[PDB]
Amino acid sequence: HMDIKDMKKDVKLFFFKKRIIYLTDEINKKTADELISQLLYLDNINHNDIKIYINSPGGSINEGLAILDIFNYIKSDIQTISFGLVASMASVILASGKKGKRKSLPNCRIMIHQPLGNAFQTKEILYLKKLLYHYLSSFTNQTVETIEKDSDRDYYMNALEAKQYGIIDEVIETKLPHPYF
Amino acid sequence: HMDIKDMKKDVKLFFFKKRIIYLTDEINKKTADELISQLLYLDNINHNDIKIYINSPGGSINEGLAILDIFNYIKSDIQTISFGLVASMASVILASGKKGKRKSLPNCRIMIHQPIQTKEILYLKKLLYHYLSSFTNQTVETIEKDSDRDYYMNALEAKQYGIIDEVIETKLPHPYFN
Amino acid sequence: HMDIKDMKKDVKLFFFKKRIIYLTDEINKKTADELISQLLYLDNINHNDIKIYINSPGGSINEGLAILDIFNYIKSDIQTISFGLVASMASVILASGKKGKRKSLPNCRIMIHQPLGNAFQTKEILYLKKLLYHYLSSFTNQTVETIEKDSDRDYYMNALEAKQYGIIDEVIETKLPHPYFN
Amino acid sequence: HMDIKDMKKDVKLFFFKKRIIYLTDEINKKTADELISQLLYLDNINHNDIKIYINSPGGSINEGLAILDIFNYIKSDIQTISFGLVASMASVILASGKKGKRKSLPNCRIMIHQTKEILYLKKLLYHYLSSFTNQTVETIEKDSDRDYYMNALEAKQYGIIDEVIETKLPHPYF
Amino acid sequence: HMDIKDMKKDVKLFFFKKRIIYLTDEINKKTADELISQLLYLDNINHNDIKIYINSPGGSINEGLAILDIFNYIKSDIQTISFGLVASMASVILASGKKGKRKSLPNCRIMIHQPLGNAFGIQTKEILYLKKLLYHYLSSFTNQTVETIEKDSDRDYYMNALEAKQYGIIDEVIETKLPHPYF
Amino acid sequence: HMDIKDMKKDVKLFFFKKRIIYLTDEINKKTADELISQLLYLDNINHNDIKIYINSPGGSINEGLAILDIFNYIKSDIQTISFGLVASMASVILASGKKGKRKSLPNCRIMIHQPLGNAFQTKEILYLKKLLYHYLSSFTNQTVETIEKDSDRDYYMNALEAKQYGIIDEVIETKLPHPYF
Amino acid sequence: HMDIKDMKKDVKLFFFKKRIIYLTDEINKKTADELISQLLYLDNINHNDIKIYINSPGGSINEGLAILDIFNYIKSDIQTISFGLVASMASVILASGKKGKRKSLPNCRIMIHIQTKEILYLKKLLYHYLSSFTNQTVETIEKDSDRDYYMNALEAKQYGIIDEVIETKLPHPYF
Amino acid sequence: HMDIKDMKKDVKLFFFKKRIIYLTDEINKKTADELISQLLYLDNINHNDIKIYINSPGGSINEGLAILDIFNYIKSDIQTISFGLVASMASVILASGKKGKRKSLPNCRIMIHQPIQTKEILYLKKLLYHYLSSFTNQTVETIEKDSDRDYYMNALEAKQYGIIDEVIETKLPHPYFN
Amino acid sequence: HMDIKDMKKDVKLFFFKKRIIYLTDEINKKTADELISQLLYLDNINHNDIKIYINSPGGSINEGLAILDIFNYIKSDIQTISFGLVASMASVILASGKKGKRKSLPNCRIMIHQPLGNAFIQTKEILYLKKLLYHYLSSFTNQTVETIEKDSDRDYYMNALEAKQYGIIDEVIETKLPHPYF
Amino acid sequence: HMDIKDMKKDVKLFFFKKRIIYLTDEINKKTADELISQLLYLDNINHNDIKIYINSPGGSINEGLAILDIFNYIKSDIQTISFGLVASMASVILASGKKGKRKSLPNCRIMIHQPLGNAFQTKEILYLKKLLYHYLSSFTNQTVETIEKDSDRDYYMNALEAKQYGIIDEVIETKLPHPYFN
Amino acid sequence: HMDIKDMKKDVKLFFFKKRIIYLTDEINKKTADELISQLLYLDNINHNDIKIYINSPGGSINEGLAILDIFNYIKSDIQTISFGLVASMASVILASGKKGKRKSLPNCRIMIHQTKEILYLKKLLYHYLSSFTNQTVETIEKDSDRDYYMNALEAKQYGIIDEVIETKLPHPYF
Repeated sequence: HMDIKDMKKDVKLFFFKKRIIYLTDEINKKTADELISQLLYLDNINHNDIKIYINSPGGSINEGLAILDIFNYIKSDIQTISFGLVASMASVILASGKKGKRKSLPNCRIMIHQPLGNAFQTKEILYLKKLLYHYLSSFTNQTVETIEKDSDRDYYMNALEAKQYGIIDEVIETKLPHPYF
Repeated sequence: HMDIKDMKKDVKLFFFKKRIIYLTDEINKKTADELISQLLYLDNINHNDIKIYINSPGGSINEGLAILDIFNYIKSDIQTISFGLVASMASVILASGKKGKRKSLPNCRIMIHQPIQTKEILYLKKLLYHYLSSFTNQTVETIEKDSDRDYYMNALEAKQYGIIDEVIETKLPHPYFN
Repeated sequence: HMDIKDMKKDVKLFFFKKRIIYLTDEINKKTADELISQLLYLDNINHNDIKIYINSPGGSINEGLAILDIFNYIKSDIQTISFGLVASMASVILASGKKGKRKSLPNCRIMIHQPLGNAFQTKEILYLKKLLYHYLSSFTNQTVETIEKDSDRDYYMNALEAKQYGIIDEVIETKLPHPYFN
Repeated sequence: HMDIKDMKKDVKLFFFKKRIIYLTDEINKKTADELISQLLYLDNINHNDIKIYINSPGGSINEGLAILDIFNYIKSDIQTISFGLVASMASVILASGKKGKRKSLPNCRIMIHQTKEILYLKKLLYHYLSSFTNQTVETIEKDSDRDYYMNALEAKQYGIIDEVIETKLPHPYF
Repeated sequence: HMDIKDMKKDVKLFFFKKRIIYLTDEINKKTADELISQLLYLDNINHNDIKIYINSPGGSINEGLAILDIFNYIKSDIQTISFGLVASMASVILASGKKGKRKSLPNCRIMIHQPLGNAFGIQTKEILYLKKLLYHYLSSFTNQTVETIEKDSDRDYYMNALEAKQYGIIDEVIETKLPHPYF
Repeated sequence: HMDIKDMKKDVKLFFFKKRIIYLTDEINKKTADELISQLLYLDNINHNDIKIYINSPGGSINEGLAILDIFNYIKSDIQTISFGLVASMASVILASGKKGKRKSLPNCRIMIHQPLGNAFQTKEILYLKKLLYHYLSSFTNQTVETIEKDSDRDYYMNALEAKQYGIIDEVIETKLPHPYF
Repeated sequence: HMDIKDMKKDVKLFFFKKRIIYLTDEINKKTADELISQLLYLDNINHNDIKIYINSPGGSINEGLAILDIFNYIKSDIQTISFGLVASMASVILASGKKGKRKSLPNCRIMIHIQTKEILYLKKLLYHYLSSFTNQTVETIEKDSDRDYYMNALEAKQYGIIDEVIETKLPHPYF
Repeated sequence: HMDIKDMKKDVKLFFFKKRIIYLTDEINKKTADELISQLLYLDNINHNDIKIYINSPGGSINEGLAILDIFNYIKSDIQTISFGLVASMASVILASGKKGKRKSLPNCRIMIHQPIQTKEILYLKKLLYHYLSSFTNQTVETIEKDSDRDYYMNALEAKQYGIIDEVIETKLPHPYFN
Repeated sequence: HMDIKDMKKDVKLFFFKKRIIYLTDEINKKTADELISQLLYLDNINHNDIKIYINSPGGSINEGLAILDIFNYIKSDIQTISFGLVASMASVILASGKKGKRKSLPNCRIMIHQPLGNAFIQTKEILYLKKLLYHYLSSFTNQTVETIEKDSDRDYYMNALEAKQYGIIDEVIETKLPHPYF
Repeated sequence: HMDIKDMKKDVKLFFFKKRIIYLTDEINKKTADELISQLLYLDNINHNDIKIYINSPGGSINEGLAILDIFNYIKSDIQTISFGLVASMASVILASGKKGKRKSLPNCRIMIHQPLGNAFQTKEILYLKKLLYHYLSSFTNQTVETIEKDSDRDYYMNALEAKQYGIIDEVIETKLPHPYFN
Repeated sequence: HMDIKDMKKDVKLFFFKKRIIYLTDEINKKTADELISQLLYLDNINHNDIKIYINSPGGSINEGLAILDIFNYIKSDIQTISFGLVASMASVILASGKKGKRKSLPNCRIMIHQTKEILYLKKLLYHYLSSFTNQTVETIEKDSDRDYYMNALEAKQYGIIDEVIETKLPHPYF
């Protein structure tokens, strides 16, 4: 069978019912609101693992830290899997997945900086970036100086580099080998 | 049971039925009107606690005070829980929650600073300070002073300030809290 | 029992079936038409009291006066409760509720003038404002001279001042006292 | 029982099934077409009275005359009731209602007001208003050129309506 | 019996099921396509008379001539009734109704020219060709000569119901409870 | 001779130096400002008559009354001559010319109402119109009721009707007779 | 010699000092005001003839009549010469020229074709003037004014709009 | 002599040289900057009286006060003459003219009513009332009261109010004055 | 000696005083008016040959015919020289030049149709003008009306040489650079 | 003697030749460039005092600091006089005038913060603000902590408060006393 | 005597005649063309030093290299002086000034920062900056990727300028 009346909304619903969520879009008020509702909704059903595919350029750091709070508030473990492009807050969210369950497909590009811009209060923007660096630091074991330096120079990592960095635990093996691994 | 057909509207509906509302947008005519209708509706069902998640930059003082009135017009207690960013009118609403049931997530950022006859805009601001004053046990002088200096507080600072009663514990410690 | 499939339309419908309407938007062609349809529909069901929550800056005096006509045309008595901000025709509609049944929440700000502007023919605009003052006069017992004077100076009233003015019968007391009341 | 699953569309439908229509919009191609369909539809169910609440600033004269043609094409009597503002073409339609069944709420305000074609239609429009009100074509012409609003009572005395619906609220000027 | 669920779609649907169609929009690609679909659909059910109310300023002559082709392609006869304003191809369609079954309400204004403009959309020679052809078809429907038709069109000639009948566009003017001041 | 370097500005200057001004445009702040400066400038040279051709739809009543004040403040007499279309404040200005010196070309259309609109404070708009009616009343000998009624009905007058009304003193005779005179 | 500084402003100025004006624009408030200024100015210098080339689609009827008055108010004769395209109010101005001195070039195209009661009054008035300028009946003027009719230079002469068709080194295919 | 080449710029220049300036536009950064420069320039030439024709709806309070300062910084006296419409900041400037030399044409309409940190907007308004108060000899209370009720005065009323010293006589009597 | 004050206006003025004009822009009201005033001005100085460089896509046919009228009105002969792109009315103007004095540069492109669009809508009038433009070109090139029209309908582009053989120009100006197809 | 042909440009020029400049516009690329050109030009003529009237909300701190550099680079001493409103870099430029020569008209409003917004790279914006505070600190004798605190709360000062703050040396007394001064 | 009849255009002209130019705008087609004409013009009068005040955010690399080509085509020495902000292409131009004659005001902020073509130009640009500063192409590459501003003194130590013009105002961080 395949009880589906819609080819978009019903497909996402199918995965949602299997505890699989997609964070494949810019992080903003609306996006973080939907994701938070969903996480809370699922954690209410049971405390089994939740899988979140991540392909986002990031966005608002405030919204990301809100998502990060919910991530660590619910009981269910969260395994993160990235693909496409992941940046800033999206990378920190990727890195906060349950240790050992943070993965990434081969061609994913991962970066610390924000490709959408520092804009989504001068001192507040800095405080949030510094804070973001601290969380990434605790998730990757890298020092804050390193994280900051790498963010300032717009450092782009491949899946393997992200793993060596400490952002993910393993690079998912595919039928297609990566030319530089 | 998993009686969900839509993944956005239906999820919110599910929480609404469990007396949980999300005030995660700007406060204006439309938004205030939806919340009050929802509050009055929930209070008509029964008088159990109503939970309100707050993530808002603020908005209309007039609409904010209308929400404040409805908060205190209904029988059910309202527990406020902030996350993300809460400012101006949204902070007062967070603080106006049931004493002892006002909470906040670790990384939330809370700001007082606020700012159409001129005489009215000031009367409303002075009135806001008084309410925030009785909610936090801070003098009106202090409130006004802190409101003029665009300053963000972390969750713990907001608690010490009297805006919330406790910081929700998380599996992730805050680098600046304990 | 929560038999709702929507969080907006259905909530308003739930209240509509309990004879409760929300006049919480600018008074214009579209809103006046909807409110009038609703009042006539409810008065067709039965003639029990109808409650109308009001939070509006007003708008078009013509449409406002049309609502006033339907208001006084139906058999059902009307209870008016204001919150937020109420002005111009909204205030008049508020003041037209059944005597003893006109209420207001503590923080409501009430005014006679039009905050959205006198622009929803000069002589006709004047004619409607003067007529509005007359109706408010008969609802509050204030003289038309007073009403107009207060309107021209953009006078804002708190709930208690509105009661003393004669616009409402009482200020609903809540769990939160007002800094300048009693 | 209030079996309406909507507060805007369903309320209008409830009245439509009770032969009640609302003409509270500018008179244009779309609204004329809609109204005409509705009138023709009701007249096809039976020929009982049809009530039309009017509150419109007017609009297309051509589309107004079509509505006028349909008013007098159906067998059902049409009773017009105005509230709010009624002007130009909308006033003629209010006036064209079944004699003796044209009413208005107390605070309603009523106003009467290619190149050779635009004038031909105005002239013709004056004649219709004339027969509806018993005022001479000259008086209509004159009163329409000076943009002037009438109150409900004045509209009755003019011959546009037959009666002013009384309400619990007396009009200060009547 | 009023089993209607809306005051717009369902009302038109109720008339459609009764072989009644409305041509109250401009004649363009979209509206011509719908009308044609509807005509072909009805004629597929049975071949009884199809009634079409017309209140249109016309539009595209190509789309107009297309509707005309469909008109004479189907077996069902078509009685046309005009009201409001009818022009160009709309007038021609009105005139192509079953002889003896072409009507018009009293206040309708009928003209030959295009009030929306001939550039409705410039291929000059083709525009002229489509108009001359339009004139010929109208000529064969009203018995007027192509010369008269063209002259009248070029001078933005507006006719009243009666003048339209005398011209040969409609067969009769429907009597109404309200007599026309100039009839 | 004909010392002219420009075919627009220099032509107006030529007339200005002969005490001839043109009020052939909408009456607004800028327009009234230029006209007032000019009148004051000329009255400073000498007190000989000033001729003002008027072809204006009017505009701001406030600005018109300002012009009207200056008109009656300078010592020089002002003869007004209209052509084209003259309305509202433009008509009042036309009518305030020195009695016996107010003229109009044959095809000029004259009206009291405003073809540009009452907009250029409800009670203030009425006060200004009422005031305008009073000035026109004193310039034409017509009553204020008449003026107001004629303004309300958008009354358009021909040159001869304007003279009978009392707005102008004479219709300038041209080589072309008017079909209705 | 040639003392012109630029090929636009100064060329028109040169012709202007020779009492030659170009009315090759649309007729509106600004255009009429300028033309009226220029006519009054030229007539103030002396009263010799003033030549006006016309190539205009027309425009405001009020401003057109204002020009008409100024035409008959000044003492100088005005010989109108059309070319390109002349329509409506511009055609009336063309025909309003001094009888016998109204001309047109070979290929010029000529065509006769805000309260309601006013716009009507102005058209009627326009017909009467055009009528007395062409000796055509008021009915004819109106009839032709409704059928968007274009006339060649010769037809305009026969109609009474112009007095003669300027001859040129190039014969007209239909003349 | 008639040394005029332009009919707009040159006419104003002629009056400027005769110490006559036209403040017939809105009061803003650009306008205030032109007037002050002009005033300082005229005062540098000599100290004879400077005449200023005023027809303005008002504008920036900050720029208005800057003009008020320059008015009182220069040695030359400034006589203000209003015509058309004068409101808000423009009325204060008219009233700030040299006592005894403040005039107005018959049909001029004068309005007090005025109305970007909120606290500042009020400080400026209160300050304006004081200045207008000393210029008119009206109490600050009266000024503020009349400013709240959008009310236009005629030339004579403005004189009785203390804004101007006299109404310029004209060959045309005002239907409501004598 | 070069006593110029600017590289644009004065350079054109220099040529103007030498009876040389540039018709290097779209033909419209403004352009026709300027060219016409210039032709009349030069013809007023004397009757010597007037040279006109042409590089225009054409434009309004009316304005073009007006220019053509002035061309044959003035007494001075006019020699046309084209370069770049010449189309529609611009081409006819090129062909109307003094027989034997119509020249063109090698790389010039010439067409009869309108590249800017036949819509510089009175249909019959537009067709009357197009047809009226053909005869004139016909008389200028000896080509028949059918040929001119046929070639105009198929947006036909000619090179300098083909233009001469067509009868639009008398000779192709020789240059230090030979054309790859001549 | 009034040898002026213009009422704007020439008035400013008359003052420029008397070593008086007007910094009365938002501080941006264009205005800073012009002011800098002017200062260098004047200091090239001679080294007498230069007077600068200031009425500006400030703008770009980079450009403002550039003006500050040129200010202190030239030999000529600079007298600064403020009126209207002065903020951010404008205030600093005001405070940088020759000690004892920094004046202000009575009604001037002076502030440290940027009324046009901190938006003329985060760390660089912070770096420039901190640097601005330092310069103002050395010009007023206030501590950098104080300056920043006052800036963060959008502190507005009247002329007298500005003098006591150390931004100006004296409040010019005019014919009109200030309601809250002495 | 101050014989300037304008306060903006004439002031610039006065300096131009004293061989002083201002490059205080974005580097684009128009500004490059203007500057190049000015440089070529001055070099044609004589070959004395030409001073160029620089305060620009940068711009077109192609137009920057053209200016660079012209800098080294003329015989006159070009002394560069920066103030305000100097970035990217504008920094290279500042650096390309005559060795020993490149200066900067105390508060100046200096920053170094088709598809295959855009990269080819950046690489080439790094080499030029390298020879001008004595920093290896690697250091330029690295320092340009991390968007970082230098103060006047740091710019000198980097090799972009030769000296920091001293003023009556000391810099708090020097």
